[PDB]
Amino acid sequence: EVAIGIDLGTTYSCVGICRNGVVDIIANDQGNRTTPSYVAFTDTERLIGDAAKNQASRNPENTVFDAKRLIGRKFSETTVQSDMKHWPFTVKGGSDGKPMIEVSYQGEKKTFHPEEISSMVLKKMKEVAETYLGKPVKNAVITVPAYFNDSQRQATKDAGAIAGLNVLRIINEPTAAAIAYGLDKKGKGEQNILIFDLGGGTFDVSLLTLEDGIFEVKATSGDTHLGGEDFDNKLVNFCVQDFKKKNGGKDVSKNSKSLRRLRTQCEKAKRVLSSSAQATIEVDSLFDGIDYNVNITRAKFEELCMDQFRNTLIPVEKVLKDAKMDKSQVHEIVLVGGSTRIPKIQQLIKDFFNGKEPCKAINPDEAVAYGAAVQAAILSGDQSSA
Ligand SMILES: Nc1ncnc2c1ncn2[C@@H]1O[C@H](COP(=O)(O)OP(N)(=O)O)[C@@H](O)[C@H]1O
Ligand SMILES: [Cl-]
Ligand SMILES: [Cl-]
Repeated sequence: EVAIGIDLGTTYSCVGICRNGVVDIIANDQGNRTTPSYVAFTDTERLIGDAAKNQASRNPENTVFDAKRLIGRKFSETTVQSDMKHWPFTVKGGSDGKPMIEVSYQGEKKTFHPEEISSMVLKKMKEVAETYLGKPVKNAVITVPAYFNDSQRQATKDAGAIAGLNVLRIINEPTAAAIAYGLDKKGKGEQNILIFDLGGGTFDVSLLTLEDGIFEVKATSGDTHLGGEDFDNKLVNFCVQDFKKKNGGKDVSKNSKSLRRLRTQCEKAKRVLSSSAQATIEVDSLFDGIDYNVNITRAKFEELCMDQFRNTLIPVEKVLKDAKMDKSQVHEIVLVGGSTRIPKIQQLIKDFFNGKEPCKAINPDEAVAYGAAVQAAILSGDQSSA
């Protein structure tokens, strides 16, 4: 009977439930409404979510993330060759051509397929919902990017089955975000919807059309390597150079642990800058026992990221061109992904659409799970959201 909606994200995952026409996004054990898509293996335990992300800098080799970049892919694919430079964990090709993620767990070498790693994240989201409901959950709707091919969709479904979920349906992330805002119901005539999704690792722009409760993905574009982690890297690179000028040319980038600790504080300051004009980046005993401290204004962060922020409009122009439509024909602009909280990004999109206010009432990192939860309730026979 009970069906949940799960956004299985590249960096963060989110679970929601739609009951009595309303959607609850469920907080995990730490009170977090989203959970890192991380799995770590130690000498004693298997950690998932917050606990896995929290010890990533201390156990880089055995902390797995980005399994969504590998799911349903052949190891020989050029995207795997390119992405693997970003991973401290080992990935090798099996005899069937499938990627095998290699870690040490309890002093033993273990290998996992990407869908096994994703099944552990899905199982954690299932348990987050179960703790909240006080009852077992079997049914789920899971979302995937619109560009996911048959192999990536099937492997995501398999990850659900391994997690103990009966996958009612795999639906597109941009469509789930549009469903969250009731744009399928409120719009009787044709509606052109632009989904602007900027997360932690990827940027997806999708142009949808909705005529008579039916959504069609007309055009998609974006950048699979543009997200919040790239804005954090702009702050990291600046701090590395700032440390050099302060401490006689000493180079923090030569120590990978120093970089990881600096990156963690850079991402925190970045979040603060979405609601304050300034933030402090502080790392005690960063490199060579030297303490590091710097103040970053929102203007300086905007300057370091200026080109990356402005270039988010290029895939917007591309989808409009592919769909053969003018920006004036877009009825709604939906902001999805945690990076859409950046004020400069919101301003750039608004100005591009000639002052049109984007739909951002739903927490942008929750809108996909929210829509998946609505769809899961509908597929279970509950018409209360409609
Ligand atoms: N307040 C905030 N301002 C700027 N960036 C923010 C933010 N809150 C979250 N983020 C960013 O959102 C990214 C994760 O977005 P999310 O939509 O949850 O993840 P995902 N798996 O879909 O990529 C991270 O880079 C994080 O720093
Ligand atoms: Cl339900
Ligand atoms: Cl409840």
